[PDB]
Amino acid sequence: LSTPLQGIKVLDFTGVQSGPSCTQMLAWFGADVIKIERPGVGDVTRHQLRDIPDIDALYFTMLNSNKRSIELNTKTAEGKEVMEKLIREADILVENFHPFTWEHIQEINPRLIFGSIKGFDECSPYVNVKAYENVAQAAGGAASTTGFWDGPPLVSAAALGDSNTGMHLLIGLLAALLHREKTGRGQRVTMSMQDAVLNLCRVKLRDQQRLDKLGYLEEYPQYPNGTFGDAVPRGGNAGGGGQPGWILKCKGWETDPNAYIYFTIQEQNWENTCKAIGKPEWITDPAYSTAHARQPHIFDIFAEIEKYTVTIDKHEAVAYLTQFDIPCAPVLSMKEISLDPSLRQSGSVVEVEQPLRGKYLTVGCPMKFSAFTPDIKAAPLLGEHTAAVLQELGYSDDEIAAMKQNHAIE
Amino acid sequence: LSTPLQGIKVLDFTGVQSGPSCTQMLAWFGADVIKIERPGVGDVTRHQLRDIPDIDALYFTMLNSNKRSIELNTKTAEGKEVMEKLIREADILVENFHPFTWEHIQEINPRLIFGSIKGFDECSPYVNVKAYENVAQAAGGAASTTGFWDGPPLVSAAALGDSNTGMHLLIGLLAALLHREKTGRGQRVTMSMQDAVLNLCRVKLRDQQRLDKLGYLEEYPQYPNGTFGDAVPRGGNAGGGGQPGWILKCKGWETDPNAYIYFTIQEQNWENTCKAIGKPEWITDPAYSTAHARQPHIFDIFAEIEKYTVTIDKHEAVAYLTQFDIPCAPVLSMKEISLDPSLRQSGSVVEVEQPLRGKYLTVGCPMKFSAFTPDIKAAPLLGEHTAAVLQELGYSDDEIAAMKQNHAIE
Repeated sequence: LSTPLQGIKVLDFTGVQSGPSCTQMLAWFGADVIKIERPGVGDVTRHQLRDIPDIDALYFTMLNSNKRSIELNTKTAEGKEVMEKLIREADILVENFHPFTWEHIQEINPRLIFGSIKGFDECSPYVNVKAYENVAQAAGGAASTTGFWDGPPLVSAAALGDSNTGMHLLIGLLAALLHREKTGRGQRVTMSMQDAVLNLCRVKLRDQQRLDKLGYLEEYPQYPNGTFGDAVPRGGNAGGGGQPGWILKCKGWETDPNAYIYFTIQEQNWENTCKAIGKPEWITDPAYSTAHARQPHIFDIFAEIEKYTVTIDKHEAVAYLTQFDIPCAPVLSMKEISLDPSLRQSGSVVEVEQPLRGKYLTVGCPMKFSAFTPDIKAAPLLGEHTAAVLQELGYSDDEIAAMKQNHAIE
Repeated sequence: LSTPLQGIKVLDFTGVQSGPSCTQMLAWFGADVIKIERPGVGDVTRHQLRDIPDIDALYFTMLNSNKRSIELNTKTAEGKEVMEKLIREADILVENFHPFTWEHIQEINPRLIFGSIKGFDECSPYVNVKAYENVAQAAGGAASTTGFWDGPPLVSAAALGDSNTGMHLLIGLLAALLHREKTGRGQRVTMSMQDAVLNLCRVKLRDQQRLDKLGYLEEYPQYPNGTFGDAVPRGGNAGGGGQPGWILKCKGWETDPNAYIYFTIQEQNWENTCKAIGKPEWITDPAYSTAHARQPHIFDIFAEIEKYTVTIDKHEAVAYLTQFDIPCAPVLSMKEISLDPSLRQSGSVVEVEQPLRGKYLTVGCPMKFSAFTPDIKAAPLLGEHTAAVLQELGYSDDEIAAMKQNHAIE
C-alpha cells in the first residue's frame, strides 16, 4: 500500500554498472526512474555481451529492471526545453560519466539532489583518468592484498568498483533525502570508485598500521617463518580477521574447480573442532590449546582437516562439520546459486519475464523489509516511454509527433 | 548546522565488523549511537589483533568512531528495566548476533526500526550456520569465481561478507526511515552476508546464464583454446565486463609485490592504445582492428604491452599511458594508500586522536556531501557513557550508584 520512495522522481543518465545498480534499487524502493538515453543507441550494456542477436543483453536487463526509458537529444532547442522541464519536476538526478551546470540546476530546482559517480575524488591526481572495475580495484588497495604471496595482485570477481560504488552512492542519496526533510533543500552527493574499494578494504588499513608498528602480522601466513615487507602482503585464503581459516579441497577437486569448502578455526570452538576431526589429544596439548600456540603450525592443522574433507563431497563435509558448530560453507558455483531453491524462496535470485527474450534470472533486492516487498519487473526497451514522459510533461500529441519528425529528418 | 540523522537514536548491539560498520556510518550522519556492551568484556574487536597491550585494538577503533558505550547486564531486574526504557526512546535497534521479542518491541514502540544481520536468509538450509567473512564469500559465489583457472577458489581482501553486508543493512535502515515518514511506523529490516556477496556478484550470474545458453564465454581467458565446464570459471585478472584488461608487471616486480598496473584495452580507445605502445600497424590489421578479432590472441597483446611496462616504475607507466586516454592505474599498496596526500585531502583516509593510544588512521566517510561534512572522532572506552545514558533516562545519582554497587557485589 506504500513504498519507501513513493512519489520520488529520478532522472537517470547512468550507464554500465555503478550508476545503474544504484538507480535500479531506487526503482525497487518505489521511485519513478527515467533513464535518459542517447537516441538510436542507448546504454552500452544493451549491446555488450549479447547472448541473443539484436535484443538487449543480460548485462542490461539485470541492471535496469523497473526503469522507464526515453530517448532524448539535448543538443536541439526542443531537447534542451524537455531537459529543463524534467529538471524542474525531479527529486534526484544521477550520472556516472567518464571524466545545465549544478549552479543553474539549483536555481531551477533547489530541492533537487544531484548524485555523481567518478573513478576518483575531485582532488585526486587521477581525477581525469578513466576507470573500469579493475582499475578501481588496483587503485583502492584490493588487488594489492588479494591473491597469493608468490603470485600477482589479483582482482576480485565481486564488483568492488562498480556495484559496490553504486550501493555507496545509494546510501548518500537516501541520506540526502532524509536531510532534505530538515533543510527543504537538495544538495550534491559524490562517490568515487577508488573510495568504494578502499571502504571495503578498511581492515587492510588496520593491518598496515599494525605492520608499521610491529614489523609483523601474527595471523598472516608469513608469520613466523616467512618475511614481511613494508606493505600488507597477500595472504592467500587466510581468514582476514580474528579467526583463522582456509579453503580446503573436497572430493572431486581434481576435475571440479568448486569442489572445496571454506573452514574457520573459531577460537571459542576449538574443542568442538578437535572432536569433529578425531583429535581429542589436541584439546589439552599446549602446542594446540590456544590460538597463539596454533599459529606457527596452522597449516599442518589445515592439512589434517583436509585429509578428511578430500574424502567426501563438499555438501556432506558441511553437513558433518556444522554439527560441531564449525563456521564453514561449500564454495558454491554460479550454477549452484542459479538453481538453489532457497535463493528463489528468499527473493535473492528472481525470475523475470523480458519482452522479446522470455525468462531471465537476476539478483533481487538484497535486504528484506517487513513492511513492503519489491515487485521486480522487466527492463525497458530503448525509448519505450518517450511519448508517455513527454505527455506527462504537458506536451500535446501534435507537439510529440513534431519532435519525432524533426528528429527523423535531422 | 544540521545533519541527515540529527535527533535519531540508535541502540546498537553489534560486534565485529558487519554491524559496527553500519552503525559507524549512522553516527557519522548525525545519529546518537549507543553501543550496548557486555560488562567487563565489550565488543570482541576491543581485544582482537591488539598492537599495544591492554588498550582497545585498531580493529575496534576503526569501526566504532563517534559512538557512545554503555555496559549493561540485561539478566537483572534493573538491566531489563533500563533496556525497556531505552527501547521506548529509540528509533533504531541493530544486532548481528550468531544464530524482548520483536512482537513486544512493536507494542512498546511502534516507531522503532529493527535491523538484523545474519549469515544466511531465514529460509536457508544454512540458517543456523555461523558465518565469518570468508564463509560468506564461499557461499555467495565470490570465491568460486575469483582467482585463477588452475588454482583454488580465492577469497577477496575486500570485506564482501562483513563491511559490504553492513553497507547493505545501512541502505535498508535509511529506506525504512524514509518509509516511516509515510506510514508513521517502524518495521524489521534483515540482511544476510550470503546475499551481500551475491549482490556484488550479479555480473557472474549474467555470465552463468550466457554460459548456459551458449556453452562458452567469448571474453574469458578459456575462449577459444581452453575448455568451459557447467559453471562460470575463474578468469585470473580478466576485465569482468565488456572491456578486457589484465594486471601487468612493472619495473621491480621480482622483489616488490605491488610493482604492477591494471591496464584496460578499451574498445573505443584502440587506436590510441596502438599509438601508446608503438604498434600503428595494429590500427588497420584485421587481426587487431576489432575486439572480436583481438580476443583469440589477447594475451599476445598483453605480453607486448608488458614488454614496455616491465621497464619503468608503475607510476611512470601510468603517467605515460594515461596521455593516450588508457584506463589504467597502479596497484597501490596499503602503505602507499596510508600516506597518500590526496586521500587525506579528500577525507578518505582520516587521522583521529584516540585516548590512551594517540593518533590512528581510519577510512573516512566515503561519499561526499555538499551540505554537510562529518566530523570523525575517537572510539568510546568500554562503559565510558554508562552514567550519562542512565542520567538521560531519568535515573538519579543515588539510583546509578546503587546499580553500580549491585553489579560490583553480584
